[PDB]
Amino acid sequence: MPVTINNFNYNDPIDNNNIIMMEPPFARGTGRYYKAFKITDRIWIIPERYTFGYKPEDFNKSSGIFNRDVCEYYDPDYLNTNDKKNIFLQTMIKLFNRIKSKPLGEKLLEMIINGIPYLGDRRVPLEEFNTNIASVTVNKLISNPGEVERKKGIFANLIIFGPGPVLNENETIDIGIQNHFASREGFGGIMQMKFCPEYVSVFNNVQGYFSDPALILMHELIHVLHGLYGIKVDDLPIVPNEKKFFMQSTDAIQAEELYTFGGQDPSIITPSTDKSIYDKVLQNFRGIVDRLNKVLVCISDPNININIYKNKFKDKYKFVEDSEGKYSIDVESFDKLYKSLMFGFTETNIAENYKIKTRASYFSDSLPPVKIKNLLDNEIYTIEEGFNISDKDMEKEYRGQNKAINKQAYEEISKEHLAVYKIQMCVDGI
Amino acid sequence: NLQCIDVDNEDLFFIADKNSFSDDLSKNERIEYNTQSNYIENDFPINELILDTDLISKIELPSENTESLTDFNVDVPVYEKQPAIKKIFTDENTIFQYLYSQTFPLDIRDISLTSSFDDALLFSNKVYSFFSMDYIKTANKVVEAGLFAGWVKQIVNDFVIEANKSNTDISLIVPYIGLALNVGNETAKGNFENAFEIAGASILLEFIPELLIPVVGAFLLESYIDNKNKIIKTIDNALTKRNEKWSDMYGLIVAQWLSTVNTQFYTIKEGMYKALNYQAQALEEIIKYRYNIYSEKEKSNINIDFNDINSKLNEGINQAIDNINNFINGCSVSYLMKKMIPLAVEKLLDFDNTLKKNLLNYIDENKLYLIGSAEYEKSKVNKYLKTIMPFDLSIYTNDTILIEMFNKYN
Ligand SMILES: [Zn+2]
Repeated sequence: MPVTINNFNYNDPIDNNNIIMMEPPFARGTGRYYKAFKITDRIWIIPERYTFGYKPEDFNKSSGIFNRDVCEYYDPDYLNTNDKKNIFLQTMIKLFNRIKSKPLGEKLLEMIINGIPYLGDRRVPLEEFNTNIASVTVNKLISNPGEVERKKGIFANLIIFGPGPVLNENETIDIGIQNHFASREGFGGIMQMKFCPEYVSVFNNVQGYFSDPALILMHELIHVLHGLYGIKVDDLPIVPNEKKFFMQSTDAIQAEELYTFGGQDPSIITPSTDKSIYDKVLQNFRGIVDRLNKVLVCISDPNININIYKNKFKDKYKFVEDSEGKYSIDVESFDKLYKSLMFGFTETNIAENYKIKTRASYFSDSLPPVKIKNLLDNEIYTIEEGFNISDKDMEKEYRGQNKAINKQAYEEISKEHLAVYKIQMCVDGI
Repeated sequence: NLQCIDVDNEDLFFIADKNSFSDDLSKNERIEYNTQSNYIENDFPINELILDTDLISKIELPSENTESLTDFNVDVPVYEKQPAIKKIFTDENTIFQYLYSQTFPLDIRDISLTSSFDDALLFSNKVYSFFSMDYIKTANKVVEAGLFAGWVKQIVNDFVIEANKSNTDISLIVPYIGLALNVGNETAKGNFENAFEIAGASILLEFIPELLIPVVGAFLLESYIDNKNKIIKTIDNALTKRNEKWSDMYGLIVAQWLSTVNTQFYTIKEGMYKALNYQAQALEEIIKYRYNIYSEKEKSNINIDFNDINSKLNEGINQAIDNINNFINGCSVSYLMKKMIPLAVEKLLDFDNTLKKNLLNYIDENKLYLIGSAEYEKSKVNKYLKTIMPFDLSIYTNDTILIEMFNKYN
């Protein structure tokens, strides 16, 4: 149905419906419960710092870096108080309203909501549904504070956290169990995001400009979409040559990251690799279709109706049913769906449709990030037009995003809190 | 003491490794009567996606409520920091060292432009300039208070004229890119137009990479006893698959071009942008110093329009960058069409010959079941493999200015 974004404050009481105490997948059941807010069906916002896999001290600017590709900005006091956590929620609500304000973004969202993870894993027998895995189920606490622990399970598609140590490094992480990823095997799994709306990336087309946070969020939501469909597969990556001094160092770049950006970048992935991915994705779907024809019981939950979820997955992966009830893959349906998911929803295609300026390539030079003064101020940023507000004379030629023209929309960032990976080039003499 | 220049990792050259590109073209292919071609267009029309009913959710979303999670088995990733500094040692004087020679510390007030690169590295009050020595000496001349406005107007005017130097043999060429960066091979040394007229775009490249061009693997056609139709279809399918391999090879070359050559030329474009700025920054600090020499009486007499100067300098660079973009883009496509595609065509023509021999021999082995039509199919194979699939860059890049460069070629 039509996507409805919810309204709420951080101060609002827990009602165990739209506002809950959630035990996220990486908490490992260690009793670390977070206050969670359902923004749309199957999408949750936790307005707190992402601390999973990081050390408390890592949130401080040190003589080191996490990733060599990012101008890394640290700020430990971001989202440290209730008033600040509330700003986060309302900003996320405003960005979500910007997304659904055009049909394309609305489709992206409804894809995400309805693209529920398969109730299983590679370890689950074909004849079975199993909810009792961390990539499918997440616990909510329904007990009064300081009482006998009583928990209940909910299905979730996406959980959005605030940023980790580096504010401008927005990532979408998937869930691995015993060195295997359901969101890479056709099953799909609960997706998580570390996101920050205030501190955006900067670029400059040589042939600068600050980035619209709704696009940055949509970029990440595409990753989420791939993860929920179990098509974020690993294939031969682009690896940089590091044998010479003048060569840039970076991590392996997966095709999935280049498809997601879109534009000219998919051409860096060879037709051979294109076909390898396609085949793997098809071979995963063939497994799923086989499972649905064989699934009889659900051991972990007796209240799961088998026919309901058989019909839903059929509608998720667009399987075809004959008169007897057997499911199969219609090659044309799969091809259309594959190409829509991989080459339809892209940062470039979306930017064109949303009249937002973006960087030209993934391999473009990145510049120091900027803090957006106020996203809740409709003279700066709106739901319908973002920064490029026409009644402020900012629509033409992306004037609203231009750093020279719209100087009041942004503040520059102190060099003391920026961590850039530098190469020290010495003469080798003296 | 160590003499170390600092450079951001992002300002280095990205060059994709040889292991980044699939070798799958080298594999054998089975050709059967019902074998069909596989193309994956890296594109999907956005206007269809909105209207496509086959992507709207047709079943209601189930309730979220379920049984509690008890199996907390999960892999939690661990993040540790790595040092933000990496020390390296080289005797080379590439883009980075040539760009550093165009900078100055904050402490230094009295600076002068020079044409000697080594003197610009050594003394922290000399700054390297890549414009004509006629410009350089004009930027170092001290004048009277009344002649100061005649100096500024002229020197900023001279900056524009020096930045738009372009002569000459396809498209336009900027002769001071070599002096500005010394990128690739001894670019500052000797004449740039001469060195280019000999080797072309290749001398600008910091690293010439080994191209991956696999030998396309043999086709293995299956036999069908006494079935003329399946034999003919197999020959057809083999011929259509041949086109698939040409297309694939072209994709492989492009993927290597973009991630290996075109990235270098992007850096060189960014390098020139920095150089032109550093030159305008050096000119600004020179004017600043000469202005401060005067007394309050001399300064008040002549009101300099600084609003016009910054406008003139920004526009001066803007015109120059357009010329540099034009030349460098043409170079990047030049290298594709002259040093990359023809090498692949060569190997694809080899594939054609191997396939021709394959097919004729296959026709030879089935001459009995083909009745008296074996010669007919022989010439069909002969005629078809005489026509090749031409390369078109528009398949790999949408709505671009690089296609205009490509359409210029024969
Ligand atoms: Zn991404």
